Amino acid sequence: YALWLQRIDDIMDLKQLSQLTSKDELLKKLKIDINYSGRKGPYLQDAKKKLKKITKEMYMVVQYQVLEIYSIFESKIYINYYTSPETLVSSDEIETWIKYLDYTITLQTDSLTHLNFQRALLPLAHYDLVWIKYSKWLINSKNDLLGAKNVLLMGLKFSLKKTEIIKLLYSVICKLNEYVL
Amino acid sequence: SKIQVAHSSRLANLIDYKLRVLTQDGRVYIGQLMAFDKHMNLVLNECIEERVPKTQLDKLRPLNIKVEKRVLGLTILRGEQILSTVVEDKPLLSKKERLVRDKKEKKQAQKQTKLRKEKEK
Amino acid sequence: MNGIPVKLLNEAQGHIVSLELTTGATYRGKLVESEDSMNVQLRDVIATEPQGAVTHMDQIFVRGSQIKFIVVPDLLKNAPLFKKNSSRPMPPI
Amino acid sequence: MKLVNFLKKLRNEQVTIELKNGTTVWGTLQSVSPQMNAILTDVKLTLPQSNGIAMASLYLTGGQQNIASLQYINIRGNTIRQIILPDSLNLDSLLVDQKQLNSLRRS
Amino acid sequence: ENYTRLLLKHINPNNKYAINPSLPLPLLEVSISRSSKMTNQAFLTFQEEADRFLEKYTALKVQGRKVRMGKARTNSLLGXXXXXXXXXXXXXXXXXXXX
Amino acid sequence: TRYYCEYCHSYLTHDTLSVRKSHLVGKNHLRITADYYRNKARDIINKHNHKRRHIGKRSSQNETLKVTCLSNKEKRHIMHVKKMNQKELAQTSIDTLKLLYDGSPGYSKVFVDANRFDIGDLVKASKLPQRANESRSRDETCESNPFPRLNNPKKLEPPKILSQWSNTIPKTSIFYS
Amino acid sequence: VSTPELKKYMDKKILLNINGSRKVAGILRGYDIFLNVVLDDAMEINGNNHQLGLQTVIRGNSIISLEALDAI
RNA sequence: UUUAUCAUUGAACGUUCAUUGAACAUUGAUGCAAACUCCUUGGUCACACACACGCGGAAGGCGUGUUUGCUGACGUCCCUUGUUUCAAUCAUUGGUUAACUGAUUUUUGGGGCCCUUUGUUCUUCUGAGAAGUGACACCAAUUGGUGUUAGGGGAGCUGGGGCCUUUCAAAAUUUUGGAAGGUCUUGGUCGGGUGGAUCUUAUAAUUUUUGAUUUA
Ligand SMILES: [Zn+2]
Repeated sequence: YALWLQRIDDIMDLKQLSQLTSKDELLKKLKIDINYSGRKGPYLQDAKKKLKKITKEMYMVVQYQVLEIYSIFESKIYINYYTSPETLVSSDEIETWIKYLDYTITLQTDSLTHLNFQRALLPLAHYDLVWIKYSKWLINSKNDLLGAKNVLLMGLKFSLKKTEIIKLLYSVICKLNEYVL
Repeated sequence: SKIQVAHSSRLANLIDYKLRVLTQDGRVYIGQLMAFDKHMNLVLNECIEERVPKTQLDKLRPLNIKVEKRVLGLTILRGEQILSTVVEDKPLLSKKERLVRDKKEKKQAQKQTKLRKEKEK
Repeated sequence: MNGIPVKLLNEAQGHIVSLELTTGATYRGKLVESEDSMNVQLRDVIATEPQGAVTHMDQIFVRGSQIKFIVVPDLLKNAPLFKKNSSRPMPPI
Repeated sequence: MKLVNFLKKLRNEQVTIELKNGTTVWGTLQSVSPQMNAILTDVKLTLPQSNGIAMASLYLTGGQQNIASLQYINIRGNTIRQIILPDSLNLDSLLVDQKQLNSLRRS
Repeated sequence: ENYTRLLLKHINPNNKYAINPSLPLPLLEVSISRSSKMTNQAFLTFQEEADRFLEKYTALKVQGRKVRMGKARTNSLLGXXXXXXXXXXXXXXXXXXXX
Repeated sequence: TRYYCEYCHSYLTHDTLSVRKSHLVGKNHLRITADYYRNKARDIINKHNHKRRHIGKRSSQNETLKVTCLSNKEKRHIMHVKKMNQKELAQTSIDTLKLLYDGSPGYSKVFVDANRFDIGDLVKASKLPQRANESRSRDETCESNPFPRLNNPKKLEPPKILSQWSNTIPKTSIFYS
Repeated sequence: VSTPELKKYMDKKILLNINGSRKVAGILRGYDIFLNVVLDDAMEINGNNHQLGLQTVIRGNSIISLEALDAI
């Protein structure tokens, strides 16, 4: 935002608000002409100050979202980095992770939730909490029902308590009707 | 290009002009010469280097020619592997402007020497 | 002595240059030390063969008379070598 | 004894120049350098029947639209292969070489 | 013949303006004069096919602003050569001009 | 013969390779050097464009808007604030992944800046001569830090916020620490 | 006039590319003001290998470039 | 449209598969265009908007004149800087018979254009005014470095060109040359082991100019 506020401050020839955003939607929603037969000094200054209100409200929305993400979840996540399947992870840590997985599910921005399941899957890697959480997520909400088989294989591929994941893997593939598998 | 290059000018008079110097390979360098030497090592500001490809060369034979340009910017080309240079654009600032600029540069230089004489005291 | 361009090449020491060679190879990397005879020594060199491959030398020393050109960084556009009028502070005695 | 001085007696004279490449050049000499960097205004230059490098070096010099008509070409000395003088010019006048004369009187 | 107006008199002296008008109108006579009275005005002269091409016009100039067409008040000299005596007419016009 | 150093505005009485190397490595030369290059860039950024702005020749100009000038002290103050802020935005990088992967098995080969093998021999060779008076390296394994939350690490740092819009935050966070 | 700065490569295995495809690997025993190069244990690498005798010296015209195969 | 490794061994009918060893990119690459959008520059001048067959800009060529045989370093005053136009008032000066006309300056007001002068303007300060012409601006650690100190107009003086008048000389009323005055236009306000530039000579032998880039 500092880069882009600085960038709004630098623009001065008033024809490159076209390359800022689309000309028509700059007219209809925000009421600035790019073609203007006037002195164009106060017009540009009003233009810049009018655009700073739009960037306020965008900064409000995304600042509220990030202050939420931080204060609820990332203030309680300390370890991100997958040390060595010997090492253990705190209970309050797991308590944050599963809520964060739960949190992103509601956003439905799929790239973010693929990323956050895969991302929590780094230091959680093989506890069979997050893998089962994924598979029961994909079967329930997104409904691919074969991607859950796939990730479920990939966490049979390491999760030291393999019991629950082998049972859930059985059930998923019985639904899949891949019986020869 | 109707540029009408100075009929009695050589390299030192050609300074800050936009050149189109051509090499042994047949590559062309385009840019402001800012300096030369005895061996014709040129610098070339904001230089772009253009080839023709081997395939477009067929169309060049006895027309629109997809020259391939890479952008070399401030380069400093050598006098061994060139062929010949011509002039493509005149410089930005005209002869009066270059002349007044050189006057200001000389006045500032004399002033800096006065400041050296002052600090030496 | 030198003249302006090889003085510039003496100036751009330790900064990311790119060399074409006469073979078509364009080495690129930090410039350890140039000489007056344009033999230039380079470090962290990433090389483009004529065939189209790319490799990574650590420590190259390309001879001057097979340089096609050299590209220095942009800022040396503004260099005190180019100043046409800078007067000499009383040469030594 | 060098013969570049001969060419230095040839400002504002209209020659052709054939290059080591094969480029042929038509247009007056404005000067010539010590090591024969010959600068030439009012060029039109031609390539006889072909060399692909010379084809590129011809087209790319602007104003091609294979006679290329150019206002001003500096040509490097080690590119000039041979240079055809006008036949109107008298060689008996030029080769006298006042420097070589003075050196004969210097001996 | 047809005379066109607002045709950007600072384009060229003689022949490059005849090239720039023929390029944006991509004719056997394009008379343009450097005198101060006829400045932004020109006259092209092909007569019935030229009347058809004048009836085809919406034409803007290569320097910019739109050109207005109009029919010639008398003729061009090339029309009088097409209708061809004429040398005596040129002599009489020159004698009126020097008068 | 004489090698004029344009930065130092001094001479070298007879050019040779060794006095050139020893001068170009010299700290006086590097200081005047760095001053000059910074100086040319701050001149070119400071220098106003001032184009010709060829004004064309032209009913619908009925609306009139008020310009906003400032005081000369107010001008100089806001320009100084913008100078400091440009200088911040250019210099600042983002740490995070250093502070994120602090405990990692191979953090101390990869992010510790000259154990990377690729840029690695540089920072040993780019080390200056240390003639005046007065590393977490590859030895680190997994069993160095077994359990990172035993010995307390500092929390993840709270994200940064524009002070221009610091007044418009959510007042009263849910869930006090 | 100036003798080249191959002093860092004084005993380290270098790889000349000679001429455009010749690639010779040796140890830099010597250099003169022309980059004529005395190599020891030259072992010409074709992309097959061929050894080149005990000592060798290579023309500083033919030499295009050289890489330090040994660490410095 | 084309292309996306080789070698050895085994098996099946040159191909396919498997194993072993060695060494960017297909959404590319190449060709053909076509369209949209965007970018930077320019006298968007002055005049005029009409029926022929203008000054100051920018780049080059030619001519004349001056000066020097390389160059430069080392050992004026005043007004204004948003501009332009119109009316009124007042002052001065000239002419004609206190009146009139013209010019200039000051003030007030209106109209147009412009304020991207983007920091609302050569620098600083104040919200157009005030001050100045070593100072200011700024980056590093008082020191060091870079940039800026402007633009326009008028006068004095000086340089050049053009015209006119007078005088003197020469040649056969005319031509040429010199001087002076007036008018117009444009411009300005001696030394040195010093360095730099150009050209010679080392220097036609591997590093740029005395050839290994017409691919045979
Ligand atoms: Zn220095």
